[PDB]
Parts: sequence; C-alpha cells; structure tokens
Amino acid sequence: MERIKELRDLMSQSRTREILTKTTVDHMAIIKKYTSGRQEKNPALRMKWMMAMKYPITADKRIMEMIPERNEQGQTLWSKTNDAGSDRVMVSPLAVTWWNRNGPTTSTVHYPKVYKTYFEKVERLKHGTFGPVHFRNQVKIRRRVDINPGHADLSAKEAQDVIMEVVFPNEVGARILTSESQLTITKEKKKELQDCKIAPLMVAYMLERELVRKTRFLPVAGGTSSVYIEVLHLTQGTCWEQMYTPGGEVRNDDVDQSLIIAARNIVRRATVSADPLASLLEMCHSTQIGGVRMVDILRQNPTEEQAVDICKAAMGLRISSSFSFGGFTFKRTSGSSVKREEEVLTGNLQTLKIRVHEGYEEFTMVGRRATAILRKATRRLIQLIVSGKDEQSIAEAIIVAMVFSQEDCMIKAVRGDLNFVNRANQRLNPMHQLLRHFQKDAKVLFQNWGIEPIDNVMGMIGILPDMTPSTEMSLRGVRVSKMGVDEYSSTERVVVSIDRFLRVRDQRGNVLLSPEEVSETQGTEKLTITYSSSMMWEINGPESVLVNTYQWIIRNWENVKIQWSQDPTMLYNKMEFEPFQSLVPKAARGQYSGFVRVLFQQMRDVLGTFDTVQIIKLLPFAAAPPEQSRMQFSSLTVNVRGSGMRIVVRGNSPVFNYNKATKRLTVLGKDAGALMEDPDEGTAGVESAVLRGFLILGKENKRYGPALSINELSNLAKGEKANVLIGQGDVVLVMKR
Amino acid sequence: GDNTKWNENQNPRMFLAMITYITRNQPEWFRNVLSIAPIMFSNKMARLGKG
Amino acid sequence: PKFLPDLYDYKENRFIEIGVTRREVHIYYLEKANKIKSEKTHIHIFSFTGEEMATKADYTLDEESRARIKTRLFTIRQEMASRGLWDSFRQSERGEETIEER
RNA sequence: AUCUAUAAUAGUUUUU
RNA sequence: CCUCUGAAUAAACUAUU
RNA sequence: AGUAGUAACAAGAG
Ligand SMILES: *O[C@H]1[C@@H](O)[C@H](n2cnc3c(N)ncnc32)O[C@@H]1COP(=O)(O)OP(=O)(O)OP(=O)(O)OC[C@H]1O[C@@H](n2c[n+](C)c3c(=O)[nH]c(N)nc32)[C@H](O)[C@@H]1O
Ligand SMILES: [Mg+2]
Ligand SMILES: [Mg+2]
Repeated sequence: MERIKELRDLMSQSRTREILTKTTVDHMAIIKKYTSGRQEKNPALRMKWMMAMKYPITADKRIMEMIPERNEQGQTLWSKTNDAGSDRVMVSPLAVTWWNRNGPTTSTVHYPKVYKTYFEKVERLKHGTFGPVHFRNQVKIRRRVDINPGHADLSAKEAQDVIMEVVFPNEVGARILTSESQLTITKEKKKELQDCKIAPLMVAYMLERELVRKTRFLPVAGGTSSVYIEVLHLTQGTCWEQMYTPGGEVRNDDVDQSLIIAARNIVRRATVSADPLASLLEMCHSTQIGGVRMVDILRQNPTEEQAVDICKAAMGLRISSSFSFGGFTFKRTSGSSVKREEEVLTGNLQTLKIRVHEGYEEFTMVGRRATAILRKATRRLIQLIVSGKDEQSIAEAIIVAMVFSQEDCMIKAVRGDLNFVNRANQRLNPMHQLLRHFQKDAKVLFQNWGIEPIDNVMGMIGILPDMTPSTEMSLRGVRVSKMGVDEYSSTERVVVSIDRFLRVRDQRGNVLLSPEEVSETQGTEKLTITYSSSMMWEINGPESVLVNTYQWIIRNWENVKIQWSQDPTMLYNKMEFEPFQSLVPKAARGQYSGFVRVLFQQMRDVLGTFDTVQIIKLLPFAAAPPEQSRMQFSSLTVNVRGSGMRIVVRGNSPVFNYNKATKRLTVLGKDAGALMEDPDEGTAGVESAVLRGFLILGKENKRYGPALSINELSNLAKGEKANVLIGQGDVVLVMKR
Repeated sequence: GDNTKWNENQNPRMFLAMITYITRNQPEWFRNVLSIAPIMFSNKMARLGKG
Repeated sequence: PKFLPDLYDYKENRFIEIGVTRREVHIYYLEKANKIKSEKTHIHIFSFTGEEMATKADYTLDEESRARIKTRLFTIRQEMASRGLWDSFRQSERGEETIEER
C-alpha cells in the first residue's frame, strides 16, 4: 500500500512522471549510474587532504536527532551544511568515536551466522598445529588453486541460480534446476533458511560467500587445498617451509587425491631401487598427508587406484583390482596390456600423443546409475553390454565406453574448437578432454560410430545413434540388457601376495598389479605431504628432485670428488641418485649410464683434463646398470611434467647451466650453489669428457677439411684428427684415441 | 625488442582488410557491424585541446 | 511450463496455449505439441476457415464466445482477401518464428 | 580431472 | 566589502567484495 | 623572487 501510494505521488509530479514514462527498465541501469561526476583521481592524497578538514564525513540527517552537537568539552561533532547533490549533512570523526562509546547498544548475536566464513577462518587458525621450520631449496610452481572452496559439486552459474531460487523465487526468470545436486542443495538451504529474518540481499551475499567457487593462478608449493591456500603466506617461503596443519575438518576427496599422488611418487621412486619392497615400506612409514600418518589412511581409506593398491599389498591389506575412469569403476577380469605412446591426428586437425593399451582385455564397469560389461582389444571395442536405469544413464555409459576404447572413429569425431592445452599452455589429459567434449554432445560420435544388424538373442534390446530402442540394427558392438548388475562382488577386497619387485599376485597365482601399470602423470597434492628422512626431497616433484640432486652433489663435492677419483663403483651406487634415475626414461637409462661411465674412464686415463662441471653434470646419469654400446649422445633426456627436457653434454642447457663469471650453477632457474675452484682443474682448453672415444683438442682447424656431424665419426681410425660440428653451432678439432 | 611509434604507423585501412579477411563466409550483417569501426576510424578528427 | 504460455485459467487452474493457424489445424497442433513437449498445458488452436481444435476436444469457453472468435477471424480474413493481401500472409506462416538479423 | 560467470572500487603494465 | 570552490583518458590484468 | 620545465603556478569566479 505504501509502494502504490508513493508511485502515485511521484506520477502526480511532472519531472518524476516524465522520468518514469520515458525510461525503460533497460535504461534504469543507465540512469542509476548517472551522476555529475566523481572527480577523484588520487584517493590517498584526497583522504590526507580531507582528514585535515573540520567535517569530512557524511551522515544522514537522523544524526542531528541522535548525537549532541557538542561533546563534554564543547568540540563540535556535526554541522547543518548539506552535502552537494544530496540531503546528507557533514560530520566529524569525533561523532563516530562518540557513538562508539555512548551510542545505544543492540544485540549482535546473528553476526557470526551472517559472516560464518570469516569466523570459520578464525576457528581454523585457532585450532591449528605448528610444526618445525625447515630451510631448504623451495621450488614454487605457478598453478591454478582455489581460494573460495564454495560447494563441491557446483559451479558459478549453478550457485547463482540456486541463490536466486532460494532468495528470489519469483525473479528466477525461465531457469529450472535440472541437476540433482542443485535441487538437493536448494531443498537443504530452503529447509535451513526456513523462517529466516535477515534481509534478502544479505542472505544472497551470504549464500554467495558459502557456495560460489573462486579460483586463481598463484605460485604455490605444498598443498593446493583452500585451507592450505589461505595460509600460503605463512607456510611457504622463498627458502623455508613451516609445518602447519589447519584445525578444522578435512574433506575426504582431498585425502584421496593426496594419497594417490603420494602412492604414485613412492612407487615410482621404489621401482628404481635394488630392493623395491623394503624401500616402499620405509617410504610409506616415513610419510604424512596433512599431518596424518600415511599408514592410518591406507588402513581406513577405500581408494581404488593402482599405486594405492600396491602400497596396501605391501602392508598386507586386502585390495581391489579396480580403477576409476569417467566416473565408472573399471575392473579387469581377464587379459593384459602394455602402455605405448602413439601419436594421433584429431578430427579438428590437432596432433597429440595418447597412451594406448595393447592386448585383449575384459572389464566390468560399475556406476552410480549404470552398469556394463566391456570387452576390447588394441584400439578396438569388441563388445559392450549396458544395463543402465534410463536413456541418459545408458547414453553416458556408452560414451564412456567409446572413449575408453581409443577407437579411431572416436578420435575423428572431434569437432569444434577443442583444445588440449591449458589457458597457461600446460598440457591436459587427452582422455579427459575427449570425455568432456563428448559428454556435452555426442551426436557426431554416434553418427560416425557405425551401425550393424543384431541377432536378437536373449531379448536384450538394441540402441540406435539417435538413442532409441531398435530391434533390427544397433550401434556396432553395443547391446542393451536389463539383468546385468553383478555389483555386490565389486566391493570384494581379496587377499593378495606381493613379490619383492612389487608384483601383486592373487591367491591362485595370477598377476593382478605391477609397477608398470601405475600412471606416469606427475600431479600435485590437495593436502601438504611431509616426508621425514635424510633426503626430504626423495618423493618430491621433478624440478625439486633435479635441483636438490645437483645441490647435494655440490655440497658434498669434496668427498664425492675423492670417491670418484678413487673408488667410482661405490659412488654410482649412492641412494641419492635414485630419485634422479626415476626421472630418466627407462629404456634409455642403461644406455646413458654406459655412455657416461665411459667418459669418466677416459677422464681418468688422460691427465690434465679435469672439468668439475662435466663430472657434476653427468654423475647422476651413471647410477643405472650400464649397457655397453658405441652410440654417441649429444644430450640426455629427463621427463619433467610430461615433457622431455634435454641436458647437453657440452655447454650450457635450459636445465643445467653453469656461469663462470659468478661460478654459480642454475638448475631450471634455481640456484644450486657455487662450485669451488680446484688447483687440479685443467686450464688448457682441452675436453676429454664429451665424446665416447674421441678427445677434443681445440677450436676449428681448416687443415682437415670441412666439419662432419657427430653420428658420422665412426669412419675414423686411431690417431686421425678431424673437425666436428659438436655443440651449439660450434666446430672443434678433435682426435681419436 | 621494441617497436618505434607503433600506433602512429598502424593504419585503420589495414585493420579493415584484416577484418574483411577474418569474416569471410559469414553473414553480411556481421561483416558490416564489424567493418564499421575501421571505417569510422579512418575518417577520425582530433580535438586540439585547451589552447 | 518450459515456454511462455498465452493464458492462465484460475477456475481450471492450468496454463493455456493459444495458436492461430492459417494452414490445417492438425499439423499446427502436432508442431506445438512437439515443441512444448508437455501434457499439462491445455492447447487451443483456431483458424481463419472456422476450423478449431483443442486438447481432449475440451473447449474452456462457451459456444457464444467461440462463435465470436470465429466470426472475427472470418471478418479479418475477408478484409485481407478484399485487398489481395491474403496469399502471402498465408504463405509466410512457415518463416514466421525465425530471426533474420539485418 | 577441468575451471575466462557477472558488476563496483583501487593499483600495475603498454617514450620520435 | 561580501558569497561559493579547491578538480574523474583507453585496453588488459591483479586484489577485495 | 621562488617552484618548476617544452607550460604552468605565483588564487579563480560570481
Ligand atoms: O586427480 C587425478 C587422479 O588422482 C584422480 N583419481 C584417480 N583415481 C581416483 C579415484 N579412484 N578416486 C578419486 N580420484 C581419483 O583423477 C585424476 C586422474 O589424473 P591423471 O593422472 O591425469 O589420470 P590417469 O593418469 O590415471 O589416466 P586416466 O585417463 O584417468 O585413466 C585412469 C585409469 O584407467 C587406465 N586405462 C585407461 N585406458 C584407456 C586403459 C586401457 O585401455 N586398459 C587398461 N588396462 N587401463 C586403461 C589408465 O591407465 C588408468 O589406469
Ligand atoms: Mg619491449
Ligand atoms: Mg506464445
């Protein structure tokens, strides 16, 4: 009644009526920002200038009726002059501090509910636990982290729709909450907010603070969880790490992700050991995930992953030979495979590598609302049987099975602007990208998959690319049934035996898991992982492993140099090089070892040629069992975040670069320390640790004709000198021993 | 590297050409609404200032 | 409803979708049923030839108002045919609910 | 595993 | 004499809400 | 005078 009376009063007047009539709802936004101008260009200078004035603050006229014009000492608190462009009056900060000490008192009991997030931050800080401070060589990586966790299974638009529905039921326009999660959250919040007495706008802002997920790119080390990112300024530094555990409750999904990462790292580093089982056991016993010992989590956490299963088998716990893919729990009943990196061309003219699994295999897929049995071969779907609830579930299962089969028809069905790199040019998992692309719309995938007549056996219904129940022809290899569940047996943890080399076997004697079946991806953990040992970098990422390996070699250069000179056999067997050897490509390890070792032998046979940098660079590559060969290497590769980064035998490289002006070593941009000059260094410009059977004598010598490539050095004989194009655009005269 | 007087050497007509090449095989209305901007910018005037 | 209905009836307590068809009524009714994909929205279709259709053959209004609507449609059609404007107006129904940016 | 939602405010970068 | 007043470029990004 | 520097301030307006 007040609204309509006020509207009538405004419409009675002329200017107000003209504004209300000529202005549409769209132009209301334009006129709302209408102003004479906020002539402020230096807010700090303006504030300093204004605070010297008598009455810089603005207040509503009600203040004249609530606060005296003067305090006890007669100091004026406000004046009657209005603020230009409004009807508010001018007041002094003395008025604010007078109100804070003599104003009427209210009941501020619901503020913690309105601002629950900040008080939750306070509570998390209050109950947190502080550990020691460790000084190390931090390697922070720029990644996307979450600063506002929001709700687990919601996005920004979905959260906004839920907020509108809960707070503004009649203003939701045409939106309908179709997702199950959105409906459940809306019902729960309406139940919670039932009979609420807080203003709708503030309730909307509260729900925004509670539900909307916000993410940002930051240079992070440790855990990327929201609780660990709010105190990132406290826990990580340029040279130090503070051990700290938030005092709240920890989400289960974060624990699962951190456990998977830790298990993968531990298994990968254990494979390169001489006794993998004992190394794995000790590493598991020396690791904590978010302040909790890893063994407790392994006992009380039901995670289906290969590395976690290997750890459990090593600890004698029952495992499940299952993994996760596309939201379904796969379980290989029969068959075996070997991973192979294959290059493929995408439908939208993109070239990418994929980890193709060869061999014939049979799996059973279990989903929250679907189930299936799959039989496949190398990039070939032999057959699929799906028994989902409704059409949507069966379609989702079919899409997941098609992408899982690695069919060329699936790859060629990629359309649109699909990208396989991050917005920061970081590689993405091709399979996850394909799944996300085909889950939005699989019309082209189904159309290009193919059709085939069916035999009408057992009454199992068909399915067509249009997702309809046909009975004559159906999608190639796909059938729809109703009596296939076999879901109870999925959670049937079985007792297994683990071999010394981490080969899990069944009671019968068949191999279930092996280290080769663990993913090669190098991810990051949601919760901080703490390792307690002599080498706190033993299960770290690749960059940290590289920098710390070279820093360890530099720090112990005295005894390391003596040992290299005297008894090299024991030096190559140091436990410090094994994390580095894990990074070297497996098929190359032995080869590289051989190569490097030969160089060292020559470096000992020819006196006067002792370059510290060469030995330091090549030492980590001699830690694998050598394989003799005559191959010449100009660089040695290391797997860093899925890319093969090369280390050049001669000269500086992107990874390992040494600066003579400062005598400093930089590894991937991190300072590994300064080498200390030795009197035994050969100051004659002679290199004897570059080629397998050649000695570099000097710079280019035009006498011996034009230079030739490194691989064409096999034609020379004893005592023959030649010019070689060894190095980055450099030609040098060398001779063959 | 740096480019000397980048904005004083780039011409609106070349931007019109680039837009025309980018919007090939597109509806005519889209091409027109995109092409108006270089057209207006190649006939622009500059206010001198206070004096 | 998934789409904006034309009317709401409080007495029957239901949304009513109204359509005016220049072609045969049944094809238009099938098109509307396909588009909305609902059975809780009463559909009522008229035509300039006096034909009519509705859900479950249900006509909410009495026959007097229906006759008034029919005669209004017939009168407008006669007026348009007098000026010779009816041919295109009939031929332009198919390309009617489409946006051609200019 | 992915992750460019909007709008306000301030700060930074972009010379013959 | 007296009254009033002490001065807001474009794009992108960053932070907070 | 002084600040300052390719053009201004060293009060402006009513
Ligand atoms: O966050 C990452 C990972 O930690 C997380 N994850 C993994 N497992 C779980 C579980 N069980 N619960 C919760 N979260 C989990 O998901 C992310 C996976 O990241 P990424 O490392 O990139 O994926 P991965 O390298 O594991 O490869 P992916 O595509 O997901 O494959 C999963 C699994 O399936 C195997 N696999 C695929 N294909 C085509 C196979 C095949 O043809 N034959 C066989 N035998 N296995 C196949 C993958 O190799 C993995 O084993
Ligand atoms: Mg530059
Ligand atoms: Mg309508």
